Amino acid sequence: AVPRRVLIAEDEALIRMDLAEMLREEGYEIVGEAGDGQEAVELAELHKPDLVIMDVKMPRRDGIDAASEIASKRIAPIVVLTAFSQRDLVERARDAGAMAYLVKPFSISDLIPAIELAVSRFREITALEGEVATLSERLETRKLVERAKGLLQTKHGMTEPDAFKWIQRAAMDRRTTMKRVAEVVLETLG
Repeated sequence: AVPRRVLIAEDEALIRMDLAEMLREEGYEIVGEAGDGQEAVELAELHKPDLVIMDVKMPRRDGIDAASEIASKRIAPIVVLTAFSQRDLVERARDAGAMAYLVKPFSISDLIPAIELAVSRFREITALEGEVATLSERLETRKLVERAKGLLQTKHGMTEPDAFKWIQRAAMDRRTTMKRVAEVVLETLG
């Protein structure tokens, strides 16, 4: 169901400790703590966690590079911790697969929505991997779904996770595909 087992990767000890504590308080199990980007990739492969939370900057292998590598394996949702002014590094990097950023400094009230966003985007990737037969169709189906999400967000006031969930639940209930639901959202709202 929802993620419980979490790998964290952060070289600053205080952020690491505070993040681990937040997560334990909200019922997560910490299954690893990496302090560099190479260990992060290795542990994600070893332990196959339910969730990865990693800094945008890491020793050895930077967090964005490591995050992109983990994303490409479709192991888990990823939250990338970043200063506000470095958010574009993560924008320029979901080119690689599904992640969300979380601006530091952060509290639990900030972390929980970032996890929800990362989980939603992961579920969208895995749903499209499973539902769409070919890669070329899949790329364009993703773009269509993203447009439909955006319209549901702006026109109906939904969050991004709630917009994707709408599309998924509609497709399931109508016994059709996300592609067809998204196409109709575009027709109606676009």
